[PDB]
Amino acid sequence: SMHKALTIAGSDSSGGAGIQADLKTFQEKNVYGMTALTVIVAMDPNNSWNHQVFPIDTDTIRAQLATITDGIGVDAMKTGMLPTVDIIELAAKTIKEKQLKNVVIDPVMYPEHAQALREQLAPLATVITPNLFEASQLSGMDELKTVDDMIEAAKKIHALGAQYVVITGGGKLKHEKAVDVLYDGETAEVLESEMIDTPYTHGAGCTFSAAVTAELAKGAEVKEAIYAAKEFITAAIKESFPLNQYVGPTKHSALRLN
Amino acid sequence: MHKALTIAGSDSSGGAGIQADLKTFQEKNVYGMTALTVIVAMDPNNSWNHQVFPIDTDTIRAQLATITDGIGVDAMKTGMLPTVDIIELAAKTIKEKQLKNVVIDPVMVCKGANEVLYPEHAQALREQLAPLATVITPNLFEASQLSGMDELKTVDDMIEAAKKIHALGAQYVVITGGGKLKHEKAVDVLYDGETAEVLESEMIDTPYTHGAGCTFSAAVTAELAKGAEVKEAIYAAKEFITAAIKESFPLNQYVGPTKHSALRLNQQS
Ligand SMILES: Nc1ncnc2c1ncn2[C@@H]1O[C@H](COP(=O)(O)OP(=O)(O)O)[C@@H](O)[C@H]1O
Ligand SMILES: Nc1ncnc2c1ncn2[C@@H]1O[C@H](COP(=O)(O)OP(=O)(O)O)[C@@H](O)[C@H]1O
Repeated sequence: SMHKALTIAGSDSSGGAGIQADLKTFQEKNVYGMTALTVIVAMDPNNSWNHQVFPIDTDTIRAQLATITDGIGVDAMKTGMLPTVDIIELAAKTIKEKQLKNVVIDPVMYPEHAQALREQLAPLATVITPNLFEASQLSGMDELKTVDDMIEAAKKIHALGAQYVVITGGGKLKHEKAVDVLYDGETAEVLESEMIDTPYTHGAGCTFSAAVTAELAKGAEVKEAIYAAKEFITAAIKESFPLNQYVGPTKHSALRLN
Repeated sequence: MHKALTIAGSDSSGGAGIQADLKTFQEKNVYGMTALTVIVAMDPNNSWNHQVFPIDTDTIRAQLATITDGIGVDAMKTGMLPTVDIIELAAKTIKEKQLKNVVIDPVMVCKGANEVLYPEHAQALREQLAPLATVITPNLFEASQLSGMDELKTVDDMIEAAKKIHALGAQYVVITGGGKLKHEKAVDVLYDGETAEVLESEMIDTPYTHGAGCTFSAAVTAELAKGAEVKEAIYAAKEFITAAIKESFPLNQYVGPTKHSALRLNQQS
């Protein structure tokens, strides 16, 4: 009695982003989650939280994918941190060959890395969910500063072959509200939620894309799912908190408890 | 949020290890963090054969550093620690960082008949990790390995194993029996220093109990992290997998996990 989702992403030792975010989000929305781990990330506690990154062998990634895609099926799927061009290639190759449905590509950002994302993974996306930095990279334009900027980036990145584009803006956008831009082939919609005044938004992007994936896995319409996911991080950011002086994750259980 | 650490392995099929642990932690509103020790896959064209990919001791150390030094935890469990070095690292971490509410799930590696083919692994579990446990949660196989006795067949066997393994230094022992015990009910044995209690639940007639033991120990851990008494937590955890097994289901022809969301949705919470 469960719908299933795959996340091809990284481990976040601190527990608010990557695999952890993804599994936490999946679980909150009653979707049976499975992970293909691509890197292990740690933050050094005596070195001002310095990211230490431990990449996982391509073969190991293949093995996990084998069992998840060939041996079980998935109703939806997302990519998070794919740290290497080979891994982007493996992910893209898996998606085509296994003909995976409801592909939510979160283009977590080397030149050829950005380019592989653009040239191999983007065209395969049902939904693609860049933030302002990621959006301007994929579209090849300058720093996005206005809601108009986001809109022409959305069109530009949609032109790569992604079905739907969500450009995430929120806290990093100068604006009265927390705004994202949703674009089908046709028209741009501006999604709005309350701005939460908080620096505690670690793993928000991973949680948003996770929340889209989960919703897509349960059979929702793409736009329906994106709205639902917008509802989810808003609640999860509103109840966000600090872990230590470097990092404050979102509260995935927030929608459920309120 | 209350916080819990799991020092355990990744299950690609999503019902056991890290996945079970996180899923359980989340259901019970405990902020989960993982120190990954192995990646395990199952070969789809080779009858679901376990492919195991161990993680470098240094990488494990680094994850532990950030979890234990950089954030704290309210409780903690160990799952699959595939290597003596990894048992030693886990034990060393527990001591040095003075971790509280230590739930040790003594997952054994090289199973065979009723013996472990990696003797010193089992021994390190016995001599180094067991004494550190607030709760230790062996199943029938694991229990007889720790206690040095023969295959457990009866509730009496479980009781003397519990006494034997409590003698290692674990504060509380739960011997898990459930589906693998010939019995009318799904029974586990809880033992403090003093008296043995027989925990009972409905037996669910189902082969879909993959990751049950991981889920049980995660549930204890989560409940401990929220401030519960040890026995209180064990009862709550007993309630949790009962529900999760009752609503269990198949993924394919080889494996059926428990439904972690069951208690939330499938019995009055
Ligand atoms: N302060 C905030 N208040 C409310 N919502 C926010 C806030 N910051 C970000 N969001 C929302 O959370 C989601 C995460 O997007 P974003 O932060 O751009 O990605 P990332 O977290 O990877 O940087 C977006 O839907 C965004 O609108
Ligand atoms: N068929 C079943 N019906 C009800 N409870 C069960 C069943 N099988 C196992 N359990 C319970 O699930 C929990 C997991 O224990 P066990 O299956 O022994 O661990 P493991 O998964 O490590 O083998 C225990 O509390 C046990 O009593």
